[PDB]
Amino acid sequence: MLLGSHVSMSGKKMLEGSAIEAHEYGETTFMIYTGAPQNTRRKSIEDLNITKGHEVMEKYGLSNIVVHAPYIINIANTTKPETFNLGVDFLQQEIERTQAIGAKDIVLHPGAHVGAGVDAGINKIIEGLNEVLTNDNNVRIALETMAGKGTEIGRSFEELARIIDGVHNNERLSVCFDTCHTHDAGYNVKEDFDGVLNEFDKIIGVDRIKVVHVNDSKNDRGAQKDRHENIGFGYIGFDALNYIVHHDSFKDIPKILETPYVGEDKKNKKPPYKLEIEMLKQQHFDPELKNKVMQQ
Ligand SMILES: [Cl-]
Ligand SMILES: [Cl-]
Ligand SMILES: [Fe+3]
Ligand SMILES: [Fe+3]
Ligand SMILES: [Zn+2]
Repeated sequence: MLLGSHVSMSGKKMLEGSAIEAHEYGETTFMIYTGAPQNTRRKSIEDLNITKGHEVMEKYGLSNIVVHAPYIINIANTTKPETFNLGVDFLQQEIERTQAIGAKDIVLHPGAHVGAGVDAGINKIIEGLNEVLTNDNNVRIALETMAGKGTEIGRSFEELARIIDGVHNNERLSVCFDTCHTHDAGYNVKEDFDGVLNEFDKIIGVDRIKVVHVNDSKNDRGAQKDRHENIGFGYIGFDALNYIVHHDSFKDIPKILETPYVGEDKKNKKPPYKLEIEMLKQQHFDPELKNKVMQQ
């Protein structure tokens, strides 16, 4: 079972710290941003501490890690050239970092059209991806299924397929399947997941899902709000999420929790990943999970 969470990529330890944290939570895989999630400032590859991180990963049996590009990248923006241009440059540099880290996929939010419309946004994403995938590296870009909040592109499998069809080196593209996003966009992953996967298989191909994000939601299906909830405490629920985590179609695909910290106030928030992973390995909902995390 490849099951983990996002973990920190920070400090002098960088990737060594990410592997230590993943082991602390009982993880077998993990996902990192290569720096701050909300900006493009990055350290040199030497300072990412990769050699030491890999030794820790081999020590603790960690594999199949995932990189996530900062969520401020928007190569769908047709009216902010500096934003488009920066995203293109950043992603070319992120591919080089990820090749060094040893990840196979970079998760990327397709982008937001910010008023220009889906068609204009999708054409811009295709242009940007065609500028990025001119390296002959092997790293893939995993387009993330999106919730449909605001002007987000990627809220439907059809939008992803249009991006994929426009890209020249589209064999370098994959998909990251996020259970909260698909649910908030309107797909019935709670009660008809196999039906959702059948639709995905028709339109894209389930073999192209190279990362799964495992998140409950604070809102019911189709709310398009994108507010994650702890496993089993939201509108998707434990039975549905547990079914997805252990699903045969996702065998040997890293499954990555992005659930929220638990706490009384913002100064006492604690990570839930250790106990959510225990709960999912047991396949038994623990209604006390939040009370346990809040006092770990
Ligand atoms: Cl697995
Ligand atoms: Cl933007
Ligand atoms: Fe994401
Ligand atoms: Fe996600
Ligand atoms: Zn989200």
